[PDB]
Amino acid sequence: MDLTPDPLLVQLRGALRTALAGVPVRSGVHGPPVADGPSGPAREVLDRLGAADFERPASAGGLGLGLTAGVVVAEELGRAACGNPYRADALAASLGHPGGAASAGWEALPVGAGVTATARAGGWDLTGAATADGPADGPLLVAARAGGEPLLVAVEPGAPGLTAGTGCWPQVVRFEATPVTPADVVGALDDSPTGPLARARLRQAAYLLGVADGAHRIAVRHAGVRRQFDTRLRDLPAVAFPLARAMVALRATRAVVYRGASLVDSQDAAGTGTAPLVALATAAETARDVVRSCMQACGVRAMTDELGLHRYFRLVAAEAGRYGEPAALWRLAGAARLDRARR
Amino acid sequence: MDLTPDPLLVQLRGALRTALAGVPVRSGVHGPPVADGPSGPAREVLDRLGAADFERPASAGGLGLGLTAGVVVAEELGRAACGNPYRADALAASLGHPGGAASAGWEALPVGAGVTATARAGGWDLTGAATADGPADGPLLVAARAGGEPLLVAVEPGAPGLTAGTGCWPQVVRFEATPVTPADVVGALDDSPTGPLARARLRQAAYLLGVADGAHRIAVRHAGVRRQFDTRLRDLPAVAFPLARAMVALRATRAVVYRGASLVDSQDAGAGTGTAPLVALATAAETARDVVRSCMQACGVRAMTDELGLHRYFRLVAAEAGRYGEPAALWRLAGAARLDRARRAA
Amino acid sequence: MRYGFTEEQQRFRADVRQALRSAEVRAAVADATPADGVEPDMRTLYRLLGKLGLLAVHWPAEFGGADRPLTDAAIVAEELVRAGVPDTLHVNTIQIVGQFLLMAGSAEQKRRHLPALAQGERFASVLYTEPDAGSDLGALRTVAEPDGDGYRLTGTKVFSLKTRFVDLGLCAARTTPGAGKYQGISLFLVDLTAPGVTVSVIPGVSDEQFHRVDLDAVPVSGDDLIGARDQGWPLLNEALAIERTGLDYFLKAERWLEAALEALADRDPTHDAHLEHIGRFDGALAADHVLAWEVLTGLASGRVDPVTAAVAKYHSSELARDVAEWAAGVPDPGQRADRAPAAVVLDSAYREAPGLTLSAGTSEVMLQIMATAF
Amino acid sequence: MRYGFTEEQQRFRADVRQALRSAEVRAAVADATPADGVEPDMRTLYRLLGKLGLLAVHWPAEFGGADRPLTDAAIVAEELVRAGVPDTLHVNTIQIVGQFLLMAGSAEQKRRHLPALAQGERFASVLYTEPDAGSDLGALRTVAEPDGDGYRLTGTKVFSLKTRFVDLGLCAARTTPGAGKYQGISLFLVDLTAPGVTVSVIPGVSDEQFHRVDLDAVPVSGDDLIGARDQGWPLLNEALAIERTGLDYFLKAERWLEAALEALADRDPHDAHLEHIGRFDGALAADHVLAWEVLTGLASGRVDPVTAAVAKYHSSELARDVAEWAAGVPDPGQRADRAPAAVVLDSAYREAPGLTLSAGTSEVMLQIMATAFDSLGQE
Ligand SMILES: Cc1cc2nc3c(=O)[nH]c(=O)nc-3n(C[C@H](O)[C@H](O)[C@H](O)COP(=O)(O)OP(=O)(O)OC[C@H]3O[C@@H](n4cnc5c(N)ncnc54)[C@H](O)[C@@H]3O)c2cc1C
Ligand SMILES: Cc1cc2nc3c(=O)[nH]c(=O)nc-3n(C[C@H](O)[C@H](O)[C@H](O)COP(=O)(O)OP(=O)(O)OC[C@H]3O[C@@H](n4cnc5c(N)ncnc54)[C@H](O)[C@@H]3O)c2cc1C
Repeated sequence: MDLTPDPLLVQLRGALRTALAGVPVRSGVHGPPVADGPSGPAREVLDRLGAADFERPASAGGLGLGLTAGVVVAEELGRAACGNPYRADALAASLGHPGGAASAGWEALPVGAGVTATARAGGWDLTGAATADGPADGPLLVAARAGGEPLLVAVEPGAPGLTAGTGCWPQVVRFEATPVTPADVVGALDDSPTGPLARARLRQAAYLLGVADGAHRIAVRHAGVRRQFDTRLRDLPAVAFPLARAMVALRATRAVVYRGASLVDSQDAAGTGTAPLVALATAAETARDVVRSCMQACGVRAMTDELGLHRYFRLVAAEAGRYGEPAALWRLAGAARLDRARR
Repeated sequence: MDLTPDPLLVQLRGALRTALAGVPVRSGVHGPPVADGPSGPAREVLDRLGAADFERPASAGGLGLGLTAGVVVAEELGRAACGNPYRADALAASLGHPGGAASAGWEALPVGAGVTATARAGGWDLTGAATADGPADGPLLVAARAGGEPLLVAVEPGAPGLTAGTGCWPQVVRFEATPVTPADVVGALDDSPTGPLARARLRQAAYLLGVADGAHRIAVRHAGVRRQFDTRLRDLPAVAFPLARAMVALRATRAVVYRGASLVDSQDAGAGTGTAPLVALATAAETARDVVRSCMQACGVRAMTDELGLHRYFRLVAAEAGRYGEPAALWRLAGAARLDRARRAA
Repeated sequence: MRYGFTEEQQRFRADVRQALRSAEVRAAVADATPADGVEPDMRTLYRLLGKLGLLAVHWPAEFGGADRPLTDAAIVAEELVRAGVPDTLHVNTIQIVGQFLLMAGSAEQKRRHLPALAQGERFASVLYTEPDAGSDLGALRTVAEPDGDGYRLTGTKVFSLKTRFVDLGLCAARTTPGAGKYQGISLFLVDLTAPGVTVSVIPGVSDEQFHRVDLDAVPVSGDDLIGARDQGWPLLNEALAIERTGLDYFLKAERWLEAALEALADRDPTHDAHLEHIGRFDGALAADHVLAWEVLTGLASGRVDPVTAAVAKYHSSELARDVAEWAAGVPDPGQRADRAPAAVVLDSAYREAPGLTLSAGTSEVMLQIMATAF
Repeated sequence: MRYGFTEEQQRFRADVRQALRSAEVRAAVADATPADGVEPDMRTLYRLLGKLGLLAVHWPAEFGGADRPLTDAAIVAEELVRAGVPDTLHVNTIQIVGQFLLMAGSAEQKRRHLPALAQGERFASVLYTEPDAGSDLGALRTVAEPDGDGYRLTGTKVFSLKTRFVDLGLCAARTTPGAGKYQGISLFLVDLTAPGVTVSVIPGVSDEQFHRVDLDAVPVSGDDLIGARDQGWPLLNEALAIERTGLDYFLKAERWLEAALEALADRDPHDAHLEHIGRFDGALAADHVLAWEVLTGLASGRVDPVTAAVAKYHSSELARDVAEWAAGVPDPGQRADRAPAAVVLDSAYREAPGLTLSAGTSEVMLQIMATAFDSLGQE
């Protein structure tokens, strides 16, 4: 199992990290910690570097770095805490849909169950509420469930029965008998190992890996400067040990996130089916556990703008469960694994 | 609420503690860590102090000390690591049944699911397997389930279809269509707040509290004598902090176990009364696992040998933490009761 | 051992519950509850509570109390939080600053300063932490240079709560500097209007904001030095030890678990996935309630067991943090959009949670105290 | 990067797998598996593994190896445990004592000692820990006082595994007492048959027992002090860091998770277990990658203590968590029937406490990780 580094990804990451270090970070301690949606302040950096063509393969005139490039982009966006202007477009692009839409509804499991599509009259209607990753009054891509079938549905703004929950963060969209046709179905969201859903989960897992890594960096540095009882905080075992444990989880998360992207790219070019679930569920738990520990290690300053941790703290609140609760993702992964042990 | 110690019980604990310290402990590192069952080596000391009469009311000829005294006995039995000759005869006595049998089948939730009783003409037929708390080849008290009704069945030592697995510990009983009659039913095992099951759960919670407590006692003591890098183990934050966390869990467990025992006793004399036995059992099962893992790490390799005596509590928690059901499963039962109370409030 | 309350206690408790549920108090509570990063003025609410005699029932009558036992004041504290009252001001004014004055103040200072606190007309913050002295409080640098009979005060206090709404500050200062780390420390009750005081806000992720307090030769009367001069370090930790019960965190965890159950029950049914957590948290809540009252029963008898207090603080604050983290994921997207009342309190709970294991002694300090029982 | 293995690596794996699935091997594996507190003799199995040339495929051919890359020996180690081979004798003899003579031994000592190890004819164990020297290994008081060009060793070594079955003991001794804590220390390859050696068992809850080794003026030839005299302390640390991969714990966790799935699968329909199965299978996936991350680097001369400590910690802790959970999975009938899964998981529970203590404790792994926080090349 060769794990030595690839130059092409190394350049990509270096160019993202340098470019994103310029992006201005939102200065509040309340309200949204980032500007989300396809048109955030990091959108400019991504466009310059041609992020639209990263996952594009050798065929059809694309860079040819596969999902792994998408995972690298998402990790650096999370690390910078500058917002994610990439995930919604990259989901749309993987299905041939035009950009510009917020995506919503991934938090429910089974996939799409927060917005149910009922066959009624001579039609179908969407009913439920969903969390959005972008502006809730714009166009939407909704994970919806029709008769047990998980589907991604395009909804144009101002549609009947659609109300936008603006002002809470993340934003929320509500559907009261919002009508849809089979023409609005952008694609299916099944568990195929290389489908749009699996790619979407690995991008989100990489984002959570970035957010968690970014918070750890702050705590490790602040524990190196701050002194109490004439010792660096980092020389206190009750501080160093939790930061070290957070390091293990970050490296364990890196391992399954990149393994997941590599398996997907190998299939485009055994335990393959649950790799996206695995990557997302351990990243969501890792982000939650790393952030708790970082807040405690940095004391009351972690809750104030003296540090910068408050941005990652607010992000983990909204992002750790955006694509499903870890406990539920694990049960899906465990069911699949127990299936294999039965046949 | 007032939580000053009861003087009658402080004496009762002191008397149990010193008399149980006179019972030799099993000397091996392999095999069963205790000899339990109704007549193991600590039966004499319990008989001498009249423990079999602690719970029965004064009007019935008992000492009227209640389930709280039963909990003290069980905790002190767990701390001693001398085996448990109380639990099965207390369960039987709470149902008007004479003693001497091993109790089995508690590990299955819902109650009795590991031994299903299917209706026959003159009774039922039992099929399943079950963990026993005593000799699997003796008389038995089996938690079984007839059509969703949980019941306790008395089974004679050589009943047909009854196989005793005495190789393992804790020992196991298997039934292959073993036949029982309505006369063999010792009593129902319903979810009633002061019912036999609820008392049996509280006794098991107390036993786990004593086991964890005994284990923690020896790790704290060892951490005070063992030195590395010229400091006491207890003076190294990486050892002392896990030992201090275990103490928190032990105190939390003591709180719910004695709250539960006192609430059962209250209703026997006179919000969430129904779930208290589950709360106590589930906290004590998780506390015992978490405490013992921490004690083993804090004492190093010696924890694994007869240099310390931790190994007896270690094997005890392996068997006892789930003998009355998995904690997550107990917690879900507690959770549904709480959520149902919340659905009613709205 | 009585796990429960007497009939006399529950008659008291239900009267206090009724007093807290009049239309006037409910209106004041609603205008005063912090949410969405906002921290409203609650002085009008606290005056209503003072007028009803509920702020310091355990204090002597001569100071505005009712001479009830400490356990009657815990009943009141529990019912305050259960009625929606934001309790940070009560904890800081009555349970810390007021308690210190009763414990270490002269009969004059108690007369001159305590009655207004018991009536809800004046309030006090706690000014110990300094930029270089958090856990290591003995590294404080604020100096109290004598000035005739009085003193002037120079230093910086940071991370206090409610300070821009309060009138007094309990301040730790070096009266005799250079006499050692834990020597020559004194406690002063500082008027926050006095010259040279500069209160300002450090933004905090939580609803209630932190504060920086600036003392530039702040003049303080000699009668405003509470307790024996230069004996502040042993006095200060004696007082912190008495205030440690865990009850304040118990009631947060209770409020938050009940809010999550309400959110769950306000949405159509079995909720199988939440059942284990609801069970464990309810069980740990019951353990935590007993651990808190284990401290109060001891305090009421006049024995201060610092290990027991440290156990209760650790268990309740870690429990409250765990409940806040899990409960914040329970409201559905529709409930967040519509601002269901439980979604609002749970959003606040999440952003409060990090601080619980840090205030009034960190989790790590509690474990250190606990390690002395070995 | 490339997750997964070369087609050439998969072909070599399949031949190892087939070689370990013969009647001769499976019969011997059955006879040598520790279970129920009994630790059987393994010498016959390991003779047979040496005959098959599987014990040290990456050693030089002069010394019994087959001149293969280190990653090829990792593939063998994987398939040895997946075929039931008890591996502690292999880890102590080939992966610790054997690796250390390769790294620090002369031609004279390499040639006299290595071949019988590669053939499974001779075995060694590690004699470092003393009654007053566990974590604080520099507190060791064993003394090697000179005797001509040889030495006489007096001390007490405790908590080694397999010792009453082995021939050689890698023993740390002070060749110069009074030289300061971490100075004056040398390593000896002690012949455990020599006069003055008394080996006895310290009973432990695990299947495999601990040992006490008493050394009373035991003679040690001068050509058996391996490495530079008195430079023993650095050599032990270098050897330990090179040894640390997490592969051995990864394989215990994989065995135990698979035993628990076997137990569950052979039983009526488990919503309780699904989450544990999921998290444990994902953490195993992460742990396989971390382990092979350190082997890849070791294969390329790169030594990196922090990544090796991460892998050791993650894998040992996971194996403990898997053993604790999975011990409750077999139901009472399976325990009564001695379902092989139940036997394996009963062993696993009693083994688990040692994993976060052997070859560096979990606390020392965290200390090594904090080392990264003071490095400028952190990111
Ligand atoms: C909600 C809240 C309210 C507060 N209110 C007030 C107030 O009213 N008045 C006031 O004066 N102050 C107040 N404070 C400040 C508070 O007392 C400090 O946060 C606290 O003393 C710890 O300081 P710190 O946050 O700087 O942590 P640091 O001292 O920087 O410590 C950082 C981390 O290291 C750990 N640590 C530190 N030393 C050790 C050690 N020796 N061993 C092991 N671990 C150690 C700590 O536990 C913490 O996790 C408040 C804080 C909070 C969070
Ligand atoms: C399965 C197994 C196999 C072994 N095989 C061998 C062998 O072949 N040869 C051999 O020589 N030895 C062997 N050992 C011994 C092993 O190396 C020792 O267990 C270990 O080196 C020292 O731990 P200890 O048990 O003495 O614990 P202690 O040193 O007493 O430590 C007690 C606890 O405190 C922690 N601790 C100690 N010091 C510190 C510190 N400064 N900071 C933080 N935490 C600290 C430890 O991590 C541990 O958790 C084996 C042990 C085990 C479990």
